Amino acid sequence: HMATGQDRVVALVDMDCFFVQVEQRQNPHLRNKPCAVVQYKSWKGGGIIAVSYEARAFGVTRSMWADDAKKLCPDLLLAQVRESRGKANLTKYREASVEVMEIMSRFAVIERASIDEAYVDLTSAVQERLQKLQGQPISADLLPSTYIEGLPQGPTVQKEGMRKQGLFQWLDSLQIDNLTSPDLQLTVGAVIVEEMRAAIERETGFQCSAGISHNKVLAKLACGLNKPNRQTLVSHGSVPQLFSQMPIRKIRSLGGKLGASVIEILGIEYMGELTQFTESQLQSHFGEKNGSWLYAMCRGIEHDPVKPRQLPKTIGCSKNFPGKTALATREQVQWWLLQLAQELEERLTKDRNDNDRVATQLVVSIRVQGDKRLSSLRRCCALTRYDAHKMSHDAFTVIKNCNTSGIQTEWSPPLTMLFLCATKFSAS
DNA sequence: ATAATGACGCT
DNA sequence: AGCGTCA
Ligand SMILES: Cc1cn([C@H]2C[C@H](O)[C@@H](COP(=O)(O)NP(=O)(O)OP(=O)(O)O)O2)c(=O)[nH]c1=O
Ligand SMILES: [Mg+2]
Ligand SMILES: [Mg+2]
Repeated sequence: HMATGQDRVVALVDMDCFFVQVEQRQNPHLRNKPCAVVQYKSWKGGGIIAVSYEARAFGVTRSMWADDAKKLCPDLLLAQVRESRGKANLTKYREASVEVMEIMSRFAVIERASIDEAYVDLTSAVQERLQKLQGQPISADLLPSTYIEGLPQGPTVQKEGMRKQGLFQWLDSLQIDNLTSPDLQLTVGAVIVEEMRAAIERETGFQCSAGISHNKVLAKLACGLNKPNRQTLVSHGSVPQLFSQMPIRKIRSLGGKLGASVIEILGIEYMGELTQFTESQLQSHFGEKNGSWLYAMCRGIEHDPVKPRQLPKTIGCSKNFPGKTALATREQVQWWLLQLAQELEERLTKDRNDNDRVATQLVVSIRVQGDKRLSSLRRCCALTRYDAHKMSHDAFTVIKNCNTSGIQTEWSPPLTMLFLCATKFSAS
C-alpha cells in the first residue's frame, strides 16, 4: 500500500559550462581549449563565472580571480561579459537560453529552473512512445550517451566500456521482464532525452547533460553524476546504494543551513542514514514540511511537480559597489539607479513584445556598508510605465529616507548595492 | 573585492 | 509587505 514515488518520469537538462559554450560558438578560437568567462577586468583580471572542462582539469573554478586562474592554467583563454551602462550585461546568455528552452518546449512541458536548465515532465510522452513501439525491445543504439547508475555490477578498464556493460546489463534485464513497469518508463524517458539533447546540439551547437528519474531532486542529482555531454538514469532501485555514501549537502536544498543542521542535530553524514528516523522525529527537529520532505526524500520519493513555466517570474538587475567604491553621494545613487532603470526598461520592453505581459510592481533593494545580508532593505512601488526616468525616480523616492546624512549631498551609510526588480506580471 | 541574478518560504 | 534561504 506504499506508493513508492515511481508515478512520474522527470528529467533535468543542464547545459555544460554554458556561458563558455555561448562564447566558444561565437569565437571558434576558444573551442576545445581551457577557457573561462570573466566579468570586469581591471580588478585582478576579473571574476570567473564559467569554466570549460579543459580548464577545470587545472583546478580553475568559478569565483576565482582571472589572474589567479592563470597561475593555475597559463594557457587559459578568456571571454568577457558584455559591459553596458557601467555594468555587466547578460543579454547574450539570456538569448542563448531562449534558444535552448524553446527546443525543449517542443517535446514536453518544462519548468525553467535556471538560465541553463529546465525540468521536463515526460510521463505522458513516455506512455505514447510506449504504445507507438508496439512491443519491440529497446536497443542500446537508442541510448548512445546514457549511464545507468549502479551498473555494471557483478561479473572493462575504460569509461565507455563501463557505460556499455552497465547499459547492456540493464537492457537485458528489461526485456527478460526482470525489472518493473517504472523501470521501463524511465528507460523510454531516457530514449526521449537522447533525442532532446541531439536536437539541442544540432540546432544550437551547445552540448548538455541530463538526469532521468522519478522526481526533480533525483533527476537533478543524476544530471551531475556524469557531466559533461552524458545523461544518467537513476532508477528507484539504485537509491539505497546511491544514497548510502551520498553526502547530505549534495541534494538540492540541503547545501545550506538546513542540511548542516540535519548533519549536526542527527549526527549523520550521508543521505541514507536519514531512513532510520521516524517522520515525526524528523518533523520534531526540522518542522512539519521539512520533516515530511526529508522522510520521503531519503527513500528517493519526492512530489514537487514540474511546473509549467518557461518564462522567468521576475526581471531584475543589480550592481555591487564593494568596499571603497561604495556610493556616498546623492547624485551617485541617482545616476546608477538610472543606469539600472535603463537596462530594466529595454529588457521589460523586449519582454512585453515577446511574451504578451506587463510587470506591475517595482522592487528596490539596497545593501548598506557593513551588512552581511544580500539585502539591507527592500521597498516596492507601482510600475505603471516602462520609463527609465520614472522608474529610477520612483526607486529613489522610496529609499531616499535611508540617507542618515544631515548634509544635503552626502549619502550615509554608503550603499554597497543597488537592485531593481520588476515583478507581478499580468497578461497584456 | 565574486557578481549578477532568480525562485521561493516565513511571518 | 519586508525579510531569509538556497542556488
Ligand atoms: C552557479 C552559477 C552559474 N552562472 C552562470 C554561468 C553558467 O555557465 C550558467 C549555468 O550555471 P551552471 O549550470 O551551474 N554551471 P555551468 O553550466 O557553467 O557548468 P556545468 O553545469 O557544471 O556543466 O550560469 C553564474 O554566473 N553564477 C553562478 O553562481
Ligand atoms: Mg550548466
Ligand atoms: Mg545549471
